[PDB]
Amino acid sequence: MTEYKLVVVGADGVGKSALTIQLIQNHFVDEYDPTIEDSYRKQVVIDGETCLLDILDTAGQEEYSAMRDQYMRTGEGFLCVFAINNTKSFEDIHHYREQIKRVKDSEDVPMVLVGNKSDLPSRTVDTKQAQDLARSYGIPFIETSAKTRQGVDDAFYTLVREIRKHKE
Ligand SMILES: CCN(c1nc(OC[C@@]23CCCN2C[C@H](F)C3)nc2c(F)c(-c3ccc(F)c4sc(N)c(C#N)c34)c(C(F)(F)F)cc12)[C@H]1CCN(C(=O)OC)C1
Ligand SMILES: Nc1nc2c(ncn2[C@@H]2O[C@H](COP(=O)(O)OP(=O)(O)NP(=O)(O)O)[C@@H](O)[C@H]2O)c(=O)[nH]1
Ligand SMILES: [Mg+2]
Ligand SMILES: [Mg+2]
Repeated sequence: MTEYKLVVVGADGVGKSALTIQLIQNHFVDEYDPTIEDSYRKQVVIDGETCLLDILDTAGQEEYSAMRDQYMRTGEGFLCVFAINNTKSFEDIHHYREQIKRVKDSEDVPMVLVGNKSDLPSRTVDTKQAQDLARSYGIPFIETSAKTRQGVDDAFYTLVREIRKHKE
């Protein structure tokens, strides 16, 4: 069965775990879920083909050891997540993309820009800002709510379709 190794990255508190848990377990994150780094797995059907998603929900310390670089190099595609009410999380996106490009030694890595928490009303990053940044990188922008499930499948499946083609 075809396996896709997806990696979810972004600032503290943006909803990396919530997006992953919603995709895999069909509900929202809570006070009992893992806050150490962990991986999830689920067999799904995308465009009529069965495949297995292996999702790395990142956590822990920021560090640039050879081991950490090499480990991240193994991810096949990245969701770069910010929260639409957290401008600093959005301004950090360039940092995550820079590290992905550095370890993959390539500008052509499957990636999706995810603006999470779209259910909130108090938005401080507007859609045009996020679209502009996504267009500057040549990556899709998908607005999500891990709480209501809006956009969640589209975000992960878009990343899969990018990897699937990139492998062909
Ligand atoms: C989980 C750890 N984490 C991470 N924080 C940061 O930066 C946090 C901020 C705020 C402080 C100063 N620093 C710089 C900037 F200002 C933003 N960068 C991270 C990062 F670049 C990666 C990464 C991604 C893709 C890759 F190819 C590689 S390769 C490699 N060696 C990586 C590393 N490390 C890495 C990862 C990883 F690996 F999990 F995906 C996690 C990162 C937490 C630390 C506390 N955090 C926070 O938001 O505090 C406010 C977030
Ligand atoms: N309103 C709203 N809150 C969300 C959403 N996703 C996550 N949150 C909230 O944001 C906080 C962090 O969510 P979590 O998924 O743990 O974020 P994380 O990016 O995994 N944080 P960490 O880097 O510490 O592991 C929690 O209070 C959670 O309820 C969302 O779509 N909508
Ligand atoms: Mg945290
Ligand atoms: Mg988390």
